[PDB]
Amino acid sequence: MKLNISYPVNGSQKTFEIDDEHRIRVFFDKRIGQEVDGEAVGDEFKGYVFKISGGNDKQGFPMKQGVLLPTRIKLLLTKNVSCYRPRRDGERKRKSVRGAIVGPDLAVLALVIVKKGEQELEGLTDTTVPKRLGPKRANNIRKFFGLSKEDDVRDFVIRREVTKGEKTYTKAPKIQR
Amino acid sequence: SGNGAQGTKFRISLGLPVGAIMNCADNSGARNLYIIAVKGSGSRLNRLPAASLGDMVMATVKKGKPELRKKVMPAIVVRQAKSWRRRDGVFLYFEDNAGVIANPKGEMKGSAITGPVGKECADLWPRVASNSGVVV
Amino acid sequence: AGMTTIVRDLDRPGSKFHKREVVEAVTVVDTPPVVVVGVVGYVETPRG
Amino acid sequence: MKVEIDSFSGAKIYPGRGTLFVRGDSKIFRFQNSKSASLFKQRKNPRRIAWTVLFRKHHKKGITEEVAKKRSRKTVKAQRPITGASLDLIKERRSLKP
Amino acid sequence: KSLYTNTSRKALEEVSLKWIDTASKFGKGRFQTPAEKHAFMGTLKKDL
RNA sequence: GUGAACAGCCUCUAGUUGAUAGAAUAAUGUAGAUAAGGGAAGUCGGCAAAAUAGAUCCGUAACUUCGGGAUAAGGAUUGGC
RNA sequence: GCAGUCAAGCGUUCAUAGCGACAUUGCUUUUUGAUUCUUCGAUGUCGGCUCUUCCUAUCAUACCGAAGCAGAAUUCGGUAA
RNA sequence: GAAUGUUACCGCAAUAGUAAUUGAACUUAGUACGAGAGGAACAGUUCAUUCGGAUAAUUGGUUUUUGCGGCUGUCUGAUCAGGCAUUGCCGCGAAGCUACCAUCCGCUGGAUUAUGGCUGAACGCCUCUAAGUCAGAAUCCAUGCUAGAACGCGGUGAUUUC
RNA sequence: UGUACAACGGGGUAUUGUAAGCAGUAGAGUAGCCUUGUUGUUACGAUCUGCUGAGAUUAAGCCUUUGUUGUCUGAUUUGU
Ligand SMILES: [Mg+2]
Ligand SMILES: [Mg+2]
Ligand SMILES: [Mg+2]
Ligand SMILES: [Mg+2]
Ligand SMILES: [Mg+2]
Ligand SMILES: [Mg+2]
Ligand SMILES: [Mg+2]
Ligand SMILES: [Mg+2]
Ligand SMILES: [Mg+2]
Ligand SMILES: [Mg+2]
Ligand SMILES: [Mg+2]
Ligand SMILES: [Mg+2]
Ligand SMILES: [Mg+2]
Ligand SMILES: [Mg+2]
Ligand SMILES: [Mg+2]
Ligand SMILES: [Mg+2]
Ligand SMILES: [Mg+2]
Ligand SMILES: [Mg+2]
Ligand SMILES: [Mg+2]
Ligand SMILES: [Mg+2]
Ligand SMILES: [Mg+2]
Ligand SMILES: [Mg+2]
Ligand SMILES: [Mg+2]
Ligand SMILES: [Mg+2]
Ligand SMILES: [Mg+2]
Ligand SMILES: [Mg+2]
Ligand SMILES: [Mg+2]
Ligand SMILES: [Mg+2]
Ligand SMILES: [Mg+2]
Ligand SMILES: [Mg+2]
Ligand SMILES: [Mg+2]
Ligand SMILES: [Mg+2]
Ligand SMILES: [Mg+2]
Ligand SMILES: [Mg+2]
Ligand SMILES: [Mg+2]
Ligand SMILES: [Mg+2]
Ligand SMILES: [Mg+2]
Ligand SMILES: [Mg+2]
Ligand SMILES: [Mg+2]
Ligand SMILES: [Mg+2]
Ligand SMILES: [Mg+2]
Ligand SMILES: [Mg+2]
Ligand SMILES: [Mg+2]
Ligand SMILES: [Mg+2]
Ligand SMILES: [Mg+2]
Ligand SMILES: [Mg+2]
Ligand SMILES: [Mg+2]
Ligand SMILES: [Mg+2]
Ligand SMILES: [Mg+2]
Ligand SMILES: [Mg+2]
Ligand SMILES: [Mg+2]
Ligand SMILES: [Mg+2]
Ligand SMILES: [Mg+2]
Ligand SMILES: [Mg+2]
Ligand SMILES: [Mg+2]
Ligand SMILES: [Mg+2]
Ligand SMILES: [Mg+2]
Ligand SMILES: [Mg+2]
Ligand SMILES: [Mg+2]
Ligand SMILES: [Mg+2]
Ligand SMILES: [Mg+2]
Repeated sequence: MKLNISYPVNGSQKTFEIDDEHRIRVFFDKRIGQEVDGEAVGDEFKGYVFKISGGNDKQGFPMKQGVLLPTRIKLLLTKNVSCYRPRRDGERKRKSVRGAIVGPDLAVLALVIVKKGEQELEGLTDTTVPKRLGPKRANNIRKFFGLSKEDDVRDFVIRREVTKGEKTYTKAPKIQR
Repeated sequence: SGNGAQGTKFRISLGLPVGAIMNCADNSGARNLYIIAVKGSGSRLNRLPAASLGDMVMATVKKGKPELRKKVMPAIVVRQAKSWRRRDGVFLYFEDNAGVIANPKGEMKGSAITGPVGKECADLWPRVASNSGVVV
Repeated sequence: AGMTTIVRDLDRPGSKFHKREVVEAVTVVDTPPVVVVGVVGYVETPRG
Repeated sequence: MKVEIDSFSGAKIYPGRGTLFVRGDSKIFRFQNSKSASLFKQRKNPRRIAWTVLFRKHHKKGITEEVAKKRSRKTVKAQRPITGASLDLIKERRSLKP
Repeated sequence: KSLYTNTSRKALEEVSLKWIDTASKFGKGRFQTPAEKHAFMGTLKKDL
């Protein structure tokens, strides 16, 4: 099956394809949330700890935290819930869902590095991706720099450069509150 | 089995000897099916011919529309009750016996099938597959 | 000794159970080494 | 190969073993042995039959060290800054004061 | 030893067991090993 | 005592504990039971067997000599405290 | 009841692919008669059930020769129980 | 099961018995043949019928395991624990037995028949036949399988002293 | 007279479905005594819960055993 691994310290991600049911077998009966040591899966992964976060089975149905169960069931889902986006106020839809217990019927696992290992995973530990946006609300700018209500914010707001051919521009947010 | 049965079929415990009445499980107008013969079956002094899942019997409609009563026609068995054992190791049985009336080619008279349907039947009779909801 | 059950994938092209697991009954017969203690030599005759 | 579980009792069902029952609503019930199969057919209720998983889960029998704490947490703390703004002038103006 | 070389395909097939049953045969065996059985039942009134 | 009861089943008083015995538990029997799925296809014929059953309440057709048919049929209920 | 010989005819033409009149030679002993030998100081009917074995005048299955056998289907025949 | 010195072990094999059966689907192939309509077969594959010989891992049936629990009626002052009701009744129930209701297994050489042929005379030609000979069937004989002659047999062990 | 055999006992494996006992602020509730309740008190109450997947049974044709106890020369017959 395919592994979907994220290093959320670097905001990196890359997928790994694991064949050999023996290496795959480590994840079986493990749920979402449960931690999984690494060496079992690959000799690269030695040291690493993985948190199981979700994934998809064949036919593509999502896992859903907390179902328990290692199969599919059909649930009434609501606003504010995994695996459903309501089209309309008060809309609820009965939809199939995959359980949160891993079996060989999954097309992909979703894993979330919690502890780095003895060696560096390629496009994961060695590359790093910057947050898209900066603090927009007044006090959030304060805390992302630790400033007290004395420093005045307008100079700490982030400014993003951008070229207009032979003119580079500078656009900052719009502080609020 | 036989005609329009593309495929072979592994044996399954015979469950419905001649005289058995099974639920009619389609929307043809028929409510039950009375088995009078099992196609493809063989001889033995005193043995009742008996059908199984996926078999084609000859039947009559004991209960149902009168246009369907009083005449013999082909039907396919789709659920059992007599448990039987697949090659994957399992003994399994349905809660009723049931079939769907069909032509010699194996095409279904009706257009839907109410109930689950055994895979071994689905696998054997394409039209039975089309009209199935849950298989096995 | 006795019997027990087995599980194995089937290899049999064209079978509807090609590449599918089957469960099969099996017997087990206890089989410690045998020990050789003699040799007997036979000859052919018109009486066998 | 998949070990299965008993709909009634929640015993593991290793291959070829107990029976499988497909009910009118195409709900599938698996039994490991005719004991569970009978109590089921008898409209008995697993949560009232004292030797079943389901009964035990409900009456909280011997779970003990599952309710015992664990050691699972992280230790991150790392910058990245904001995409488009020069992440080089985001640590020199990140000197704080309180 | 067989009296003929059988060329059956059925004979010839090379099996590879994936699982051998090992639960008790003195009743409805629920467990392969004492370990599995401990894992499932937890601690009993004897034991530790 | 249970219970409608001189029923069946258990008991007090009284009276018996008589019926060749021992050891095994092959076939075939006699007598007593059970069987998945089907359900009279068995048979001259449902022969044998199985199903039903008490009580309280509900609800009961053709037909009739108006008396019946009728426990018609068909349902629900029932312990202990 | 079963099988032949002759070959006038049938078969578009063509006796004999498949058939076959008038005649005529047989075989069989699950038909029915004819007889009256044995049994009337007893050899208990018909059918079915169960079960074995045998015959072949072969319905199917193996291998063949014919055809008015293009193919598919069929018909006739041989070795075959 | 007496007797062929005793007793034991391992074997031979005369004679007798004998067994496997049928169908479909895929593929060949929408091919050969046919104006068309239609429409095969051999090799290969997967299953099935009827039959047979076992076997009980699994599933199911059986229950005096009178094994555990439940229930009525009475009897032992109550309790505990029990007795009786031709096995009181009920649910579960190991073991054993057991079912195309369950699973597994059922061998390959030769010689022939019909028939088609080879060479080839009788009969200068011709002919599968007369001599000689090739190919050949659910047949036959062996292979294999069951018994093992209690008056068929072989190899081998040990063979008693008060 | 020894990796002996047996009877027990132990451990495993099975079957049932939670033993007796004791306790309880569980319980439709009920009695009795007053000091008539700012849980008054003493007991009773089908059933429930805890100790408790407990207790019971488990080779009579299951498996195993470092333990305990015992047993280990009676009879008849056979020769080329
Ligand atoms: Mg604002
Ligand atoms: Mg309907
Ligand atoms: Mg008959
Ligand atoms: Mg009517
Ligand atoms: Mg459709
Ligand atoms: Mg049962
Ligand atoms: Mg059972
Ligand atoms: Mg067993
Ligand atoms: Mg008297
Ligand atoms: Mg007498
Ligand atoms: Mg008597
Ligand atoms: Mg006696
Ligand atoms: Mg029955
Ligand atoms: Mg019925
Ligand atoms: Mg009849
Ligand atoms: Mg009827
Ligand atoms: Mg009849
Ligand atoms: Mg009559
Ligand atoms: Mg009649
Ligand atoms: Mg009667
Ligand atoms: Mg009954
Ligand atoms: Mg009436
Ligand atoms: Mg009440
Ligand atoms: Mg006749
Ligand atoms: Mg003439
Ligand atoms: Mg002609
Ligand atoms: Mg003419
Ligand atoms: Mg006479
Ligand atoms: Mg007479
Ligand atoms: Mg006489
Ligand atoms: Mg007489
Ligand atoms: Mg006589
Ligand atoms: Mg003949
Ligand atoms: Mg011929
Ligand atoms: Mg012509
Ligand atoms: Mg014969
Ligand atoms: Mg003969
Ligand atoms: Mg002797
Ligand atoms: Mg095609
Ligand atoms: Mg033409
Ligand atoms: Mg047969
Ligand atoms: Mg049994
Ligand atoms: Mg009892
Ligand atoms: Mg008490
Ligand atoms: Mg008495
Ligand atoms: Mg009596
Ligand atoms: Mg058989
Ligand atoms: Mg051979
Ligand atoms: Mg020539
Ligand atoms: Mg010749
Ligand atoms: Mg000759
Ligand atoms: Mg000649
Ligand atoms: Mg043969
Ligand atoms: Mg020979
Ligand atoms: Mg053989
Ligand atoms: Mg002898
Ligand atoms: Mg000898
Ligand atoms: Mg002793
Ligand atoms: Mg408990
Ligand atoms: Mg015995
Ligand atoms: Mg001890």
